[PDB]
Amino acid sequence: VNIVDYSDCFEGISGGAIFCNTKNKEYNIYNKELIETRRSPCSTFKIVSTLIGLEKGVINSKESVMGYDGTDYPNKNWNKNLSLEEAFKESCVWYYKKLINKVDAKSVQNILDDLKYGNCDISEWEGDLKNGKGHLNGFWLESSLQISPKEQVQTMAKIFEGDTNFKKEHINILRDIMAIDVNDANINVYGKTGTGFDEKNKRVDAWFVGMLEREGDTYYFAIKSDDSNKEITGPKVKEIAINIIKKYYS
Ligand SMILES: *C(=O)N1C[C@H](NOS(=O)(=O)O)CC[C@H]1C(N)=O
Repeated sequence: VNIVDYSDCFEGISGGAIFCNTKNKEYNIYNKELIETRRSPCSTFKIVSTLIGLEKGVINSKESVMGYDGTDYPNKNWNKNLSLEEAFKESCVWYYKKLINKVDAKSVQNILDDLKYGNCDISEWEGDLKNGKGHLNGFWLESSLQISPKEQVQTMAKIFEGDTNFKKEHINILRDIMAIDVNDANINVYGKTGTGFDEKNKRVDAWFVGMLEREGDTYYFAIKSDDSNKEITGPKVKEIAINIIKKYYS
């Protein structure tokens, strides 16, 4: 366990980072207090909800659809019968809400318990209805479910090292749709962003969670901001993460 200083990559934004290589148990931690603090996963939960949907047969492949009903949305790309791969990349809320509402709560509870997914608290299934967004809400979006960045990395590692009961076929689908292009062919990066605002504490929850493969070694990582500036989003934290990866993990 090495405590490290990634502050220059954060360019003044409050946050922390954790990178873990489970082969040689090398844990690299920037801002330990934050890395151990549980927060809503927001859209990073789509990593797990994709696997839940595949395991339960709600979806079956990166092509699978959820029966778009014509509802109007401001994001152009939500207004179509999009595939799993597209819904993941566009973070399409209606697709993932419809997916998860086909699964019984006991099944979700037991999968989260098996994964040790933070507090595993799905008590507020409907989500944070006081924000007015109605059915665009759920337990994983600034609501009952909370997970720390360290726990995110532990979950990512358990999934992608083959240590869960999820089918290998399904984990490979998730790998495919999480892959990102960082304009460096010598590292394979995979991940997912998330963005929320913590009304109680007046701070963002901005995430980039995933893994890095670099010639033999694999690092599971979570980058998290808790800045008070509402301009700090998941995509901004992904930029910070990529800067860290290129500086220290190339
Ligand atoms: C998930 O965090 N969300 C869904 C969507 N994607 O956000 S992301 O670009 O950070 O991945 C919009 C924000 C958020 C939400 N409001 O539900």
